[PDB]
Amino acid sequence: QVSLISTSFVLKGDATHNQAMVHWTGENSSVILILTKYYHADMGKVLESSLWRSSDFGTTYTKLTLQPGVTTVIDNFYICPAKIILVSSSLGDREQSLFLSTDEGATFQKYPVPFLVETLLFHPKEEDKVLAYTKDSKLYVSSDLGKKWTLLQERVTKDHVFWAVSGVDDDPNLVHVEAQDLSGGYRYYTCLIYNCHIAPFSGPIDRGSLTVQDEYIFLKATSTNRTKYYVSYRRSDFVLMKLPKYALPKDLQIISTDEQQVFVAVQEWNQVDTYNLYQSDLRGVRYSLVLENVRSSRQAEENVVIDILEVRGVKGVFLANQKVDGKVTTVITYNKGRDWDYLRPPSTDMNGKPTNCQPPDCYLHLHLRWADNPYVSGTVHTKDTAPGLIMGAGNLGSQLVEYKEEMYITSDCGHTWRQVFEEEHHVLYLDHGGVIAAIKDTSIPLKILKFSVDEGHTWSTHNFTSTSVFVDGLLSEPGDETLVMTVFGHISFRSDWELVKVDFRPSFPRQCGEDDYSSWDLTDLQGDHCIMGQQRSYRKRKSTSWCVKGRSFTSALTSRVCKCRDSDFLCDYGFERSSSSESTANKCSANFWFNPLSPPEDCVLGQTYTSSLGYRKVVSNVCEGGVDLQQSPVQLQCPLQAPRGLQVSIRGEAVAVRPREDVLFVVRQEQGDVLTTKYQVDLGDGFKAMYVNLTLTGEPIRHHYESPGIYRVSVRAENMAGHDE
Amino acid sequence: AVLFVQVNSPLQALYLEVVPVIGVNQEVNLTAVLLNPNLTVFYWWIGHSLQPLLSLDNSVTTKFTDAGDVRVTVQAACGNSVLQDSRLVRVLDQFQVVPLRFSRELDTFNPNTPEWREDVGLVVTRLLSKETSIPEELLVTVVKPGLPTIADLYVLLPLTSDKRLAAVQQALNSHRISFILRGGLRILVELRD
Amino acid sequence: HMGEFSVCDSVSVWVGDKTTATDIKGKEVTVLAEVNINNSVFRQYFFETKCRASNPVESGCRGIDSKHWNSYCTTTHTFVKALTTDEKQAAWRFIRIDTACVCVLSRKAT
Amino acid sequence: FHMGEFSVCDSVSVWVGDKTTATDIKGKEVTVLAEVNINNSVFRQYFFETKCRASNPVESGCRGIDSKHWNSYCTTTHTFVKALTTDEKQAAWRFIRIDTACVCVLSRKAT
Ligand SMILES: *[C@@H]1O[C@H](CO)[C@@H](O[C@@H]2O[C@H](CO)[C@@H](O[C@@H]3O[C@H](CO)[C@@H](O)[C@H](O)[C@@H]3O)[C@H](O)[C@H]2NC(C)=O)[C@H](O)[C@H]1NC(C)=O
Ligand SMILES: *[C@@H]1O[C@H](CO)[C@@H](O)[C@H](O)[C@H]1NC(C)=O
Ligand SMILES: *[C@@H]1O[C@H](CO)[C@@H](O)[C@H](O)[C@H]1NC(C)=O
Ligand SMILES: *[C@@H]1O[C@H](CO)[C@@H](O)[C@H](O)[C@H]1NC(C)=O
Repeated sequence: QVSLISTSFVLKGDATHNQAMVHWTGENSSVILILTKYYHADMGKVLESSLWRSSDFGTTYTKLTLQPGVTTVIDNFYICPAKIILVSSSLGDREQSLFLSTDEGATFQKYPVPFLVETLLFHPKEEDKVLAYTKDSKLYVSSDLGKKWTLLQERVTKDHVFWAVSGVDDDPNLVHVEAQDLSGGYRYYTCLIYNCHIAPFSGPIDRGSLTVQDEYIFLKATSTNRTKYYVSYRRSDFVLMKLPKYALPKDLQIISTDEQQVFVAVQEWNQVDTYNLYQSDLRGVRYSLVLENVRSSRQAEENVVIDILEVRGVKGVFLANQKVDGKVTTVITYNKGRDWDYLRPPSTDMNGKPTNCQPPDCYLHLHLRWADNPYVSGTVHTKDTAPGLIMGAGNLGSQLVEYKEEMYITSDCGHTWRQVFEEEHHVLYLDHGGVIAAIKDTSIPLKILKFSVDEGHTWSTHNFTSTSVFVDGLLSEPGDETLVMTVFGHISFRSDWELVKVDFRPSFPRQCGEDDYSSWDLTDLQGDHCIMGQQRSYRKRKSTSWCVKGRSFTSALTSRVCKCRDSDFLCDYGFERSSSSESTANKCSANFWFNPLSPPEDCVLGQTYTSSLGYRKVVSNVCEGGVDLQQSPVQLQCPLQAPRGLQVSIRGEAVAVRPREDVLFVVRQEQGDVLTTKYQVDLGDGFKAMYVNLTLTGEPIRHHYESPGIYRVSVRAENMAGHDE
Repeated sequence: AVLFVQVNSPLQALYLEVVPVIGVNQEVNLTAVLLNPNLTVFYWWIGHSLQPLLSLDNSVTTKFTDAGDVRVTVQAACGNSVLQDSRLVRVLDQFQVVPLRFSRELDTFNPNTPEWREDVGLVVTRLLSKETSIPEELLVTVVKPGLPTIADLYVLLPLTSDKRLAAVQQALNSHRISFILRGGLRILVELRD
Repeated sequence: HMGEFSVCDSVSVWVGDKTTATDIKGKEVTVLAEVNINNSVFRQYFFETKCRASNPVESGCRGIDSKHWNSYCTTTHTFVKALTTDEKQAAWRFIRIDTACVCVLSRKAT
Repeated sequence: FHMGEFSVCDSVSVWVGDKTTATDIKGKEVTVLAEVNINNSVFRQYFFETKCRASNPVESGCRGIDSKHWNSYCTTTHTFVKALTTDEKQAAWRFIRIDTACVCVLSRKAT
């Protein structure tokens, strides 16, 4: 029927327990490294370890030795990204060292460290460049693979240091840092590989610097009664992000700054349960509503999780779990968030008795990122590696529960779902969705293994081991175009570890030809082919063919275009939709707090702003424009600004003032700067003085009071538009 | 030996809550919203006189014998930090007061942020002016801080004021004055008996 | 075939759909489906593990010196504290839960 | 006492009120609370632990083994109990590993 090989191996060391790390080295190398480490609780944090290396698909592991008492390798041993180099870290009471390899861990050379260590981080492309986070919160760097070291920063924050993108920004030697300045200041620095200071905007943050490797940079400005959040696109000047003025945020998290725009989640009302999903434009400023409610938890102390999954196989496909009242429902969108809908039930299994759910009153639901129930040991997952393939565990009805989890799969990107397994199952993909392997996720050991080569329509069972094993993890050879699988866990009767190599290549040793595929046109839940303005059709491997989809995969070969429609436009910032689903079309009306007549921020006299009508084309929608609700109003104007938000303050924290002292005064506005603005000033002691463009200076003015006592300072901002005090 | 100590180091923000308009000889229930227990230091600058009033409580109650514009300032220094907020209010004499009912649904989306309340009152005033053709700056809407959303409208003069009152009454009752709060959510405003 | 055999064949399963059980005193009690503690709702999950069969082979347990011994497999027994009710009062009672399958012997008379 | 002479392996039971440390299902060592508060009622975490006395009750591992064809040894098995424990951060009703019985393991010999 099929043809494969399976080989088990036990780490020969009898003294094996506690934890372990398994990692491949580069693509198509057949070399695996493992660190078997022994932890200690009760504030000990001590480690004892051994090192293992396999140079043959993980079928034979050699215990790598060193001459003295075996080195206490600590936690992260890590490889060089992209270019094979290995680094191992070692802890002592106060002492430290390092080990470096250039031949896949065959010859580890020893080097010393002139500082402590907590973690490391390589450069995405530079092979010999790597920085080091030092336990006492420091940041060192090295361009010679860590043989020697120099110092960059001294008060960095935990896991808020980044490298500049190598593909973007055209400069690859930058180091972005979130570091504590002075006493209780947090700033954003940018240094280079040699030395340093603050090129972009910098203010106060409470540990919230976030830079996704795409074009965006973000900032969390904590303030006095209302907080702010800033964005920087293509390393431009920082701009306050446009959130609803009165739909107030408590906390927020960047869901996806992937592809063209920004997806953020913002918890408005403190239900401690739900978030709202907002979407921006290409610049990442104009945020509009997309999804109403989503689950939200907090496993780690300061880390939260939000139930949403973006299918990378098709740009613009999202799945999300909403929590309304007490019901957790699953919804999907192909319109990149414009319209969402439920998942279609299969109504078939081994016994497809149609007493199961029909469309009208109960659909299909999936546990995306949350496993409520205890017996499952591994983290829950719904995977989306291949285009059109989405496999995951869930319920089948009106909401999700903890009791019953069934493994469903879809091969046409949500349109057709099918039920496969009872209970949850670890899933591993091979050959860009060519082979799907499943292992029951539970606390009981097992010896079975499910696998399917036809996208979950026919599975086969295999005894991959002899003694029953606790399943800890599934890994694949890097690239995922291969067909080599690695299973690892500790067996039942004894505690020693066990790994299993699985090789499906004996059944797939041939390359797929262009005639080894069948057609599959992309539709949605409505049978419409114009998705994102583009009719797409993909290829699916023939059932009567045993071939490899290849190092490079051919997808979306049949591409046709459509003209734009009302379904290709959503509301702009501050506009909302009327009525309900399958009723009134996309009518975006302006809500009350803001009106599109208002001028934009910083319209200097001379410029001409363009008012908006409340609609915008779906970002990444490639429909034929020209006609079909382009809605270019051609409304050009700009008015003179009026003085508002006038506030006078004293520089710093001079809570008490002494007579004959350099007292510094600063005045600020909020509604632009008109180039003819009068600022009258009385300093309470008869000092009359009128100035112009005080906010243009930004620097204080000195004054010295003669008599001890109380005074009232009055400032008047005046134009030909209004007056403020 | 005795030593009294107090422990309230950080102060975040303050805000002075006061209605924008009230008549002469009326008691004003000024509130000083601050970050705090009964340990609170409050300096109150009610008017022109320098000498500030001392208070441990958030609220004070005062009057105004004169009309016009009054500067009301409040300063808070519980620990070693100084916060201060000011507000200018109008004291009138020629006006008519109208109570205003809002729809109940608005309550479920009503934060007491004074700027939200300001924008709501401004929207109500705009709609009143658009449905009565009367001057817009002579209509002041204050929607209160209470949990149930209740508004009060001040209608100024600078007779014909009876017909203006009747015009607003017809604008609210005979035609229901509508308000688009949230997408798919419409609020209505009418009279509060 | 090979590897490491268990002397008796066991069957493990998690049970969240628990309705009835037997308490420590021997009275049939009713296990509540869900528990409320600190406004958190838990499902009563119990890990049960019984025997697959009392005769894995012809001579009772597997791998016994049958020439001089008689053998048979039997289920184990432990107690778990769970929120139950006895048709009258709801309380946190201890209930009987299976955990393993063990072989027991008896000397054979040649 | 229809069991027989003895079990194939030497078992020993005990009730543990002195529960301080344990290992959860995820493999992390946690600290066990001494007492539990539910509503206003205070309980104590008692655990019923049954383990082995020895891995070789006789010379050929387990008691009553056809050692001419098998190798044997006794080992302690377990189950998971939902108990109120805590880590360095938060306390929760975690499932921890508790010994509950003693079993025998066999392996085929080479004739
Ligand atoms: C700072 O700004 C915040 C909003 O960001 C203001 O917080 C809100 O203040 C109102 C008025 O005090 C709170 O409503 C109150 O609720 C209590 C019940 O807890 C009720 O008894 C009162 O009658 C009043 O309605 C509201 O909960 C609070 N929070 C939010 C999210 O709106 C605050 O007033 C501002 N203050 C300062 C000093 O900056
Ligand atoms: C392999 O597993 C199958 C299904 O569980 C079972 O029928 C068969 O006996 C097993 N074989 C071995 C050698 O374990
Ligand atoms: C001020 O408000 C408080 C709170 O309702 C009330 O007890 C008091 O009577 C009010 N005083 C005046 C003069 O309105
Ligand atoms: C604070 O002290 C004042 C004394 O004037 C008293 O009236 C008030 O009830 C006290 N409030 C609290 C919360 O103790």
